[PDB]
Amino acid sequence: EVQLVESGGGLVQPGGSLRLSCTASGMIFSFNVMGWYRQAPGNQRELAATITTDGSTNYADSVKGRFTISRDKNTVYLQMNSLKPEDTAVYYCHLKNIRDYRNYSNYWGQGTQVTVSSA
Amino acid sequence: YEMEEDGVRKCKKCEGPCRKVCNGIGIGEFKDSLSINATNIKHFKNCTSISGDLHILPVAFRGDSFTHTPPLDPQELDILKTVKEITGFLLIQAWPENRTDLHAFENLEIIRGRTKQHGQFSLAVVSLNITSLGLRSLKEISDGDVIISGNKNLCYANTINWKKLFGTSGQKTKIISNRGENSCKATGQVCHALCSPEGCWGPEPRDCVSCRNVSRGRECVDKCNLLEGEPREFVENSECIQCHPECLPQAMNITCTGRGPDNCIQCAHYIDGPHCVKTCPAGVMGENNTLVWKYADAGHVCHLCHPNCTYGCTGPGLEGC
Ligand SMILES: *[C@@H]1O[C@H](CO)[C@@H](O[C@@H]2O[C@H](CO)[C@@H](O)[C@H](O)[C@H]2NC(C)=O)[C@H](O)[C@H]1NC(C)=O
Ligand SMILES: *[C@@H]1O[C@H](CO)[C@@H](O)[C@H](O)[C@H]1NC(C)=O
Repeated sequence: EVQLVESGGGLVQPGGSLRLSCTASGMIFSFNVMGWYRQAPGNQRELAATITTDGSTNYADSVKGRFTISRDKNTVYLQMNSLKPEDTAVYYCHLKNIRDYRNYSNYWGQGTQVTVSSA
Repeated sequence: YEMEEDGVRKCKKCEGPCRKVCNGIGIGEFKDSLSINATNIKHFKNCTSISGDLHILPVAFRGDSFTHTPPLDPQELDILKTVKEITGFLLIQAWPENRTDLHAFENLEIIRGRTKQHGQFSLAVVSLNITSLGLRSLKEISDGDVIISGNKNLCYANTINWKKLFGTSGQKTKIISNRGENSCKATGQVCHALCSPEGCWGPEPRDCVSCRNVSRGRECVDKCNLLEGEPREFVENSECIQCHPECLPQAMNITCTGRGPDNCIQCAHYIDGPHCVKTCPAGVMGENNTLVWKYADAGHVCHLCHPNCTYGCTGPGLEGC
C-alpha cells in the first residue's frame, strides 16, 4: 500500500534546532494527513505535528510555538526550534489515508531518534 | 505552577493531598509518647510520609491514667489513611477487635526500615484478631525483617512472596503461629481466582499482589472488553483503559489502539484531520487569528472552506457562501 522514508534526526544541545523530513510513496489517496508522532522514555506515543492536504495543521500543546509542520505534495518537513530535554524521543513519520469517515488506514515509519543533551 | 520547597516539589497540582512529612512516635511532637494515642492522633492528620517509627501498643486502646490519655476511638484510626511512606518501622501489637483487617494502612506503599524494632524488624504485626493483613498498596519493605506472629485467626499471610517486596540481602521473614494453613483453605479463605501466584492481602479481587490477567481500575478482572462490552477499551501496561467516546464501537474486532480520538479504527460522526470529532470546526482560532470553518462532505469528512467564506459554508468553492 504505502511506504514512508524518513530523513533527519540526531542529537542537539538544549535550545538548538533540527529539521525532520518524510516523503511517502505508494497508493496515496486524495484526502490524507501526514506528520509525526513521538514517544519519549517511557511514555505513550503521542501526536507531535500533522498537516493535511488541505493545509490545516495539528500540534501537541507541548510543541506549539516551537514546531512548524509544512507540506509539499506528499513530503512533509518539521522545523523543530527551541528544543528542550522533554523533547528527546523517537519520532515516527505517519500517513492516514482517508477515504471516508468510516474508512482510513495508518502507516508508520521506522522511527528517528532525537535526543537533546549538554553532550 | 510547580516548584520545590524544603526537599519537596509541591503545589496545588496535587492529586489528592499535598505531600506532608510528619514525625514518628518518640520524636518531636510525639516525644515521651509510648504509642499512637487519643491525644496525639490529631497530629497525624493529612500526613503522607512519616520520618521515623510508628507504634500501636495496647496502651493506646485501654487508655492510661498516669498520663491522663483517654482510650483511642477505633473509628479515629482512619486518620492514617493518607500515610503512604514510613521511613522507620511499623509495629502493631493492638488493633480493635471490631476491625477485621488493617485497612487504615490500605494506602501505605513503602516501609524504608532505616530504623528497626530492637535491631531487626521493620514490619511487626503480633497478637491481633484480624483475619487478613489488608496492606493492599504495600510494594516495598526496603531494609528490615518482617515478623507476623500470634494472630490466631489470620490467613493469607503465607501466600505473599516476601522476597518480591524486599530490597536488601539478608532480609528474612518470620510468619509463625497464625491460623493454620490447612484450616485457611478449608474455610475458603484463600487467594481469589483472579490473583497470580504472588499472593494476596485478602479475599477480594482488589487484594491481589498482582493480577493473572488484567486490571480495570484498582480492581482485578479476567478480560478487558476488547471485542465486546459497554465501555470497551484497550490494554496498556496490563490495564484496561477506556476508548475515546468518539470512536464507533466496532463489532468482532478491536475498537481502538490508544486513548486519543485519532488512533481508533473508525469514527462515529465526522473527521478533522487525524482526529475523530462530533462537529466540524465552526469558529476555532489560532494565531494570526482567522476563524476557520469546515464543511462535512457526503462521506462525513470535514474539509476547510475557501478562506474568504468566513460566515460559514455548506458547499465547496465559492458556492457555499
Ligand atoms: C499520649 O500522647 C501525649 C501527647 O503526645 C503524651 O503526653 C506527653 O507525656 C509526656 C510524659 O508523660 C509529657 O512530658 C508531655 O508534656 C506530654 N505531652 C502532652 C501534649 O500532653 C503521652 O505521653 C502519650 N501517652 C502514651 C501512653 O503514649
Ligand atoms: C486536611 O486536608 C483537607 C483536604 O480536603 C483540608 O480541607 C483540611 O483543612 C486539612 N486539615 C489540616 C491541614 O489540618
